[PDB]
Amino acid sequence: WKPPTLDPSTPSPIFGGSTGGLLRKAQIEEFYVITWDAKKEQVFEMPTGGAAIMRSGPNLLKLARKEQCLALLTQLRNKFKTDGQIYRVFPDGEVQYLHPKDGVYPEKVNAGRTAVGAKDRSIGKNTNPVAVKFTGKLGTYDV
Amino acid sequence: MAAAYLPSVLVPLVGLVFPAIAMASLFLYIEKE
Amino acid sequence: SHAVKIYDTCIGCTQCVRACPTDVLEMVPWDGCKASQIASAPRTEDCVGCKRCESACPTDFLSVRVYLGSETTRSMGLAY
Amino acid sequence: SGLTPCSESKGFAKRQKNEIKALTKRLKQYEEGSAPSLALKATIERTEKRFANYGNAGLLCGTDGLPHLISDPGLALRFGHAGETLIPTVGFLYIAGWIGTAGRDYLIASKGEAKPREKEYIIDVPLALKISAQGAGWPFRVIRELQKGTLLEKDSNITVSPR
Amino acid sequence: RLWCVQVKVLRPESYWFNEVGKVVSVDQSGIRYPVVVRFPTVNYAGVSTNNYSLEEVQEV
Amino acid sequence: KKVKIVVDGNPVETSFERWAKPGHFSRTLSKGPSTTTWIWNLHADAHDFDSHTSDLEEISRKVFSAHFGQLGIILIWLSGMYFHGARFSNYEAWLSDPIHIKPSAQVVWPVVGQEILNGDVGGGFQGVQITSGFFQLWRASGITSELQLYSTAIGGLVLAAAMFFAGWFHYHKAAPKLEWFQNVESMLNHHLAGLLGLGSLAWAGHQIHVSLPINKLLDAGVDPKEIPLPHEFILNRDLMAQLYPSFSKGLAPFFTINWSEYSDFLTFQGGLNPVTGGLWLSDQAHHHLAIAVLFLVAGHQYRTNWGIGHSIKEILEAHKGPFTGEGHKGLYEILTTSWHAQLAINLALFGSLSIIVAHHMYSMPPYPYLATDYGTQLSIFTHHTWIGGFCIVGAGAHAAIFMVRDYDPTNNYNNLLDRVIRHRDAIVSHLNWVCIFLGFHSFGLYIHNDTMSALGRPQDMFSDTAIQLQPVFAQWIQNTHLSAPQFTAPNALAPTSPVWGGDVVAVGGKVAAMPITLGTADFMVHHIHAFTIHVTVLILLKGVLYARSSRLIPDKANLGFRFPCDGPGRGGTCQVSAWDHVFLGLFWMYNSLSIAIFHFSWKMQSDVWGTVNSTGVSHITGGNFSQSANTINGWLRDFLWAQSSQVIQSYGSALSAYGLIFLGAHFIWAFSLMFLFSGRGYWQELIESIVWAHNKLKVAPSIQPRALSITQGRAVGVAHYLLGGIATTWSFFLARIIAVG
Amino acid sequence: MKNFTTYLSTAPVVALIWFTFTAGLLIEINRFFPDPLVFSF
Amino acid sequence: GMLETPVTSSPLVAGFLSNLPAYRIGVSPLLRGVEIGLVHGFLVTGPFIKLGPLRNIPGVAERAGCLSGAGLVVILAVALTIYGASAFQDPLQTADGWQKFSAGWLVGGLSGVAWAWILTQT
Ligand SMILES: CC1=C(C/C=C(\C)CCC[C@H](C)CCC[C@H](C)CCCC(C)C)C(=O)c2ccccc2C1=O
Ligand code: SF4
Repeated sequence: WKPPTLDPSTPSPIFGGSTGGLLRKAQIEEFYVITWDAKKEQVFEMPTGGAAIMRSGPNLLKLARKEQCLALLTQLRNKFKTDGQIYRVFPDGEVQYLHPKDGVYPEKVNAGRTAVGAKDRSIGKNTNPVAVKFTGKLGTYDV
Repeated sequence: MAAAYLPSVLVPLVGLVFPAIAMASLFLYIEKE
Repeated sequence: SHAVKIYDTCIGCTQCVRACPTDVLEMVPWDGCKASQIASAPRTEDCVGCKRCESACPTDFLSVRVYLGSETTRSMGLAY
Repeated sequence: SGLTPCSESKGFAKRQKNEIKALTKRLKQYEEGSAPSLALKATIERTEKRFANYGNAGLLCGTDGLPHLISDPGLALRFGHAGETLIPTVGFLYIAGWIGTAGRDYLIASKGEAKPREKEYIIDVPLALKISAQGAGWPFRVIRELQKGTLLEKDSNITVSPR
Repeated sequence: RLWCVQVKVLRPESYWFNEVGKVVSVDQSGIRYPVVVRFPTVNYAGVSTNNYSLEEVQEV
Repeated sequence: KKVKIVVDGNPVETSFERWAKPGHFSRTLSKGPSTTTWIWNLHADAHDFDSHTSDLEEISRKVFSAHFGQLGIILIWLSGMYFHGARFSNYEAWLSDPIHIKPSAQVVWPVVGQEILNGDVGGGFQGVQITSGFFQLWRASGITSELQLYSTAIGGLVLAAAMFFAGWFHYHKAAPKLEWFQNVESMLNHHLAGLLGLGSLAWAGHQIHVSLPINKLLDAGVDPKEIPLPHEFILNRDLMAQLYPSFSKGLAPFFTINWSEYSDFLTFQGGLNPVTGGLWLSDQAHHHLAIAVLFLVAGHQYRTNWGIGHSIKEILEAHKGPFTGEGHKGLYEILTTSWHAQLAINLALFGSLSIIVAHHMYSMPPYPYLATDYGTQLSIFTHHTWIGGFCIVGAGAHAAIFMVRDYDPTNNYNNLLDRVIRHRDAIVSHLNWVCIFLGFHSFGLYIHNDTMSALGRPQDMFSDTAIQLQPVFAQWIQNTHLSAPQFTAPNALAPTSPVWGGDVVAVGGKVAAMPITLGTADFMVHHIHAFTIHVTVLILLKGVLYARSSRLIPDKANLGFRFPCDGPGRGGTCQVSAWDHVFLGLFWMYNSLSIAIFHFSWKMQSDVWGTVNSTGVSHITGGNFSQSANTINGWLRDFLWAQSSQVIQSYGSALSAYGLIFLGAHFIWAFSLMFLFSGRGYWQELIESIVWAHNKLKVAPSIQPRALSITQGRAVGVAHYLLGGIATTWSFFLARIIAVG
Repeated sequence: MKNFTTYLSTAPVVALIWFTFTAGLLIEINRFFPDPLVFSF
Repeated sequence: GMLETPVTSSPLVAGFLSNLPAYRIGVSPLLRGVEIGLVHGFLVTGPFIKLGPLRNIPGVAERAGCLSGAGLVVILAVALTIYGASAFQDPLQTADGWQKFSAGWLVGGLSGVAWAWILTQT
């Protein structure tokens, strides 16, 4: 499996526009792009408010937050049974592929993933905050 | 009171001139990168 | 960014991963539980801190813990 | 406390006279034998009986002409004020122990059933009436359970938070 | 350790610390918390079961 | 296609089996409690029929039978009101002397000293003075004896039992199907022509044949026992023609279209009856006849079974324009499938109607001796204002519930609902700016006046004797309505109300109605009203528009209508739900309506109500509204501090219950702040310690004690806040206006 | 009749009956023995 | 994406906005500040003259109102100056451009205050 590339010529869903879309943060900080392949032309609910018509075939939607893209992807997976891909786009043009990160959805266990944030103890075995004073650590969970 | 002109100078200074300079300088300080 | 830690009481029920609205969590292979999988938090820079994962966790006490830390644009959930 | 008995207090008698005078002033606008006249006359009779009973009870009155209660069990016993606080204390403590013991017995009886939570919102009324009648003899059973050590759960069997 | 045997929970952060539950099953594949215990009361999440290690449960 | 009766026979067995199973209606709650949260959840979810089942037919049947139950309860309440008038009242004595006798229909039992509340209301009677206005309503209907009140009480209880029977019958025996409920064209035709139209016609018949001659004899000075009974006027036409000579001509002028012969009892006088201070009953009879004809015409608009008539779907789909996309398309499907959208519309209009009723009943008092009963006038204005505000907040709530639960984007593409959602940010931002501007330029005027008065500069104030803010538009409207009988309504003898101008209507030496002049203080308080209404609208509309999503939480519809938060993340998301917007809108509606009723009370006590002596009119507070209502200090001193003297010195009199309720309502309002200012984590930990104490003595309950949920904590806080504040104002108002009125 | 008596045994109905009995007992005691302030006869 | 309306996307609206000194095609930022300051500083003296604490004293009212307007202009010039030092750490959206804009605002505002005083005196 390889990470897909973003095609910026992908058509957008039929939408009349809304006041809930992108702002200055998209131009100067980052924005997000969700792409999916619709089986048929149908009406879906925008995460920013209102009803849009997704076109048959590939679709491309630009959204301000990753949470908006994942809410739309949850709607697409649960209601329309459609998979999707989420990218992060930077103002310099760099595109970072986000979801699903290794091609498998994160709820399904996949080989080649490494545990990060794992602690080899139960939560009641954390030390006392007096033990991490003047150490620079975030807290007893950081040691 | 002695030097009765002093409230007419110091009250505008402490009440208007000093807070304006203080907020301007603190705003420039908290916005500094 | 917020800190998300997974403790070894995790039973690999995948509920925290399904509850996450910003794709912070995933299941990796493991051997410490019957389901042979544990939750992991590789993308805590996208964690908003909603603690939906802790609401979804069935273990007592929680196996997934979210510690709110320094706030960024992503963690404050800002679209502007 | 420097108080005077209400039977010889001038403020007490003045208050009785003023209350009777106000009720009689209200009384003169109605004809005799009418319902408001009878109601006001009954109120006047109740006022007179109440002031007489408070004077006869040995209540102590302040400078305001109002009865003051004595709650120290020493001063109440050696000066005849035990009916103000001490005997009501004994009566309340008996009834409160009755209610608490009846509730405890009902909870303990419902603990042994197959659905212990069911009896807490759908009351076993015959069982509650039987347990409620048995709460009269609460001090004997409670003091025996205290001596036997069965009144208290052991500390090892009670959940606590980490310290 | 047996089946349907009363055990006392010794995990301090558990909701059922110092409380008695019934053993549902004990896993034999060497997992970290193999003892499955059913409790008559729910915790704050409405859950009635939890997994404990061998040292976290004492037979009563 | 065809409008017809369709029911299902015996759908639900009539049995007590589910009465013994609390929570039976809910899939989650039927399993029984584990914690104490189940106790509250059972009452909170009891009437959420759409949560119990997704079948619209079962929901509709439940709603229909619940409405029958509510009608039965209302009829029980009304029959009790008529019974207490018949049995425990001084209504006949008040009929003989309606000026010097205070109405009373509640008598307390003599026990624990509470018989002091049976005050000397007059008429050889002792009881609690009532402010509901039933006596004036009964006098206007022509009721002259306790026997007629007894008959209405018995007949009301029979109809109450018929309503409870119909609710049982139409749920357990013959429950109508879904297509019966969706006949909105037939429902509108029947409720306009048959309910409102025939109701107005029947009441016009009662007014003409009973209310007009009995009240004419009452105002002529005839003793009520010597007045003939209403059926004597029905049977003897000559007795009717003695008072109204057109009755000698019979029904011939009606059928020969000589309607002007009926001008003696079908009038257009306008104004008030000088004897009673109420509206002319002949005017009301003509009003109800005209309203009946208009509603009978209005009820023939919609097509049911005979081809002619309008289809509401066609009207909605035809009304679209260039700015509005698909227009009203899809609204018929919304309003025939969502009970919550219908409840939102109907609650908004019903609440607005209640407030309009309050204003029109004070300004044009329609009952004899209502206007000079200042307690009744203040009470009914305040009551109907509060009912209106609560219904409008409920309209916002159920609009939000529709948006969360019943909204479908597939059926709403580029229609009005979709386009409103698509510019919700513009709407909310513009409304926010309007609210900020209104708050500044209304409340800051008061702050400016308070600062100027406190700085010893009354010439720099906003007042009539200073910088003036004259409400010139309202003054022009008042002058136009005063001059209406001259040109724009020449057949009206008088203006609709004395409040527009003209003379003082006095009944028994007291002002019934008089001109209400508007100055700078009226301008300021009216813009305060505009500001508070706009903020309440902002909260409720923001809750409706962002109920499904926002930039903060994009999947808010999946969390539901009523949820506490989405966690401490994104900076903190407490109270994002539309329910919490209803929760805040309740406070703001309370603030708005409190200012409205304070404005009413002070303005009528200062400029309308009072005693008419030989020299002129001496008002209750002596015209101090125009002098001091332009400052916050003026309000706090001259209204709040001055007018609360009656409720704080009411002890030892019949009004002492108002002093007790004043104190207890302050307590209840303060008690609410512990729920509002705190959170359930503290209470759960405190409950853990208390549970430890109960576990030590083996008295820990099996139903595990939990602190209230976050939403329940908010609901309890706002409920106790509203109850405490409203009952504080209630006791203050009633004690003040009964003692000084 | 069993289901009806089970409904009457639910907590709010039992509370209504018990508090009606207790309130009535207190009311009738204060009616038969008006103004009791002290335990004196 | 972005909602467009006749208020936002008219030829007449875009024509009116383009002729404003903040949006004109080629104008130095000092001159844009000069026109903006002239227009604003002329306007602000009106409320100060007609509603100030000395509004009922003839002669002193206009002078006090114009001095108040000049003080407001000076305060807003300070606010513009400290805005530019923070926001910049289109020639208008630069540090030097905003410095020239602030200087032009101050000059134009004082000129507008003086012109309002002259007009009230004539
Ligand atoms: C005080 C408080 C509590 C504690 C209040 C609780 C737990 C409610 C207690 C209500 C009653 C009194 C509990 C017992 C109810 C029984 C049915 C009564 C039986 C007693 C007999 C006499 C009838 C909260 O839980 C809370 C939660 C969220 C925000 C604020 C608050 C808050 O302010
Ligand atoms: S404080 Fe309460 S309401 Fe706010 S985010 Fe935390 S849990 Fe939710």
